[PDB]
Amino acid sequence: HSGIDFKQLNFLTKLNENHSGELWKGRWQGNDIVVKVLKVRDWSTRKSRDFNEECPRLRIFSHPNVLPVLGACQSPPAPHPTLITHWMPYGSLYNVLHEGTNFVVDQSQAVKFALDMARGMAFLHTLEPLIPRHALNSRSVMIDEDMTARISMADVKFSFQSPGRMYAPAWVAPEALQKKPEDTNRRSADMWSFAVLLWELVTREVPFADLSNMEIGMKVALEGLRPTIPPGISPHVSKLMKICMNEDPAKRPKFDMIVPILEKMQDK
Amino acid sequence: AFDTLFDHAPDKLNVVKKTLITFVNKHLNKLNLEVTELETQFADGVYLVLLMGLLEGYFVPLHSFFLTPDSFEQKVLNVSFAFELMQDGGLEKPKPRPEDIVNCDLKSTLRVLYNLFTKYRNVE
Ligand SMILES: Nc1ncnc2c1ncn2[C@@H]1O[C@H](COP(=O)(O)OP(=O)(O)OP(=O)(O)O)[C@@H](O)[C@H]1O
Ligand SMILES: [Mn+2]
Repeated sequence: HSGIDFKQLNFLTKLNENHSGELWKGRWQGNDIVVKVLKVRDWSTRKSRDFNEECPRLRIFSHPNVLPVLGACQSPPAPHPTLITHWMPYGSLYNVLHEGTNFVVDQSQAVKFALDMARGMAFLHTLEPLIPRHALNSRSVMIDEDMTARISMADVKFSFQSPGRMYAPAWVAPEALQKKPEDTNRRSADMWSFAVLLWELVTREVPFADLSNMEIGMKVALEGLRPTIPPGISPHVSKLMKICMNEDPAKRPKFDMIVPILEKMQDK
Repeated sequence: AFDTLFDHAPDKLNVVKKTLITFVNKHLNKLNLEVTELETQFADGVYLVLLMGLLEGYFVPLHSFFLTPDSFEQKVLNVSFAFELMQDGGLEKPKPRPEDIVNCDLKSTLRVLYNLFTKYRNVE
């Protein structure tokens, strides 16, 4: 549990820089990878220790719809707390749905994505305790070479990583916009996020795209802002979306309950 | 510098104060919130927190700050949290103490607002 040696990483090309730090495409020990480099103000020995304790939980190799963190570089001795994960050719679900200049995925593929994500989340929901600060959204699911959707463990926020700032409130349950995690049923909150993903798969639109993140969180939390259920969809898809986005967290289904429903939707 | 502007350029100062009212309402109105008085409306830290999120593209979970502060202390904490968000956005640590904002020191408040304006000029 010394982690990955940062010097062994082959940094090939920079993909992004943002509030979190940066992302590079690279190679390590014959793996095509991305390298997430976390920039953290007031880095301390406490935060470093925390990083080294939080990372192991993300190394999940036991489910096809979960994309593990391969490993992390501890800082020190690395320049920055860094983590690595397999490179996914299609990038995020968000990329594929919203930024897909080559092709548009069909509804059968959309149903398979929903099934893949549901299976992955049901698995993650078996963990005790749950992985903290794991938020489900289309940016935090990747699409592999064979169009398999996989929950991105490299998108789980660390305890020191932008605390008190949400960059994807549109997928967050209303209770989760306002209450501390400890004061919510986290599994029900995650089902709300899945309901928004369903809406996103049905509309092929970014939820609340015409609103800033601050507007979204403030209006959903305090003004009752909701996605409008799309017109001209089967009563079955309609009923699924509705129950997953129940205003009452206690009435939302578990992931393991919706899995069989989704399975029948591929091919009854 | 800004002090010279505050203390020795009243004509400019009002043009600047004018710049700032437009600059902050450009954003807070989106929340159905209006700023008419620069002297006090940022004292409790709430609008500064909401502004930083409106300006830097994130929501602040309501459990992360005091949306309706009930004490001098909670206001201080809000301003401090806002000052931390400012530094995360790349601003240097603000010159005023968080207490100076809460105590309605106009120079202090306007300095903070001015440094925001000069940074976030082009944000829509
Ligand atoms: N495993 C991966 N394989 C290929 N591309 C990825 C992978 N992970 C992320 N990406 C791509 O890199 C881009 C930038 O991701 P990055 O993590 O920098 O930003 P983000 O996910 O929006 O924000 P956050 O810093 O909060 O994680 C993503 O939009 C996606 O296209
Ligand atoms: Mn990411």
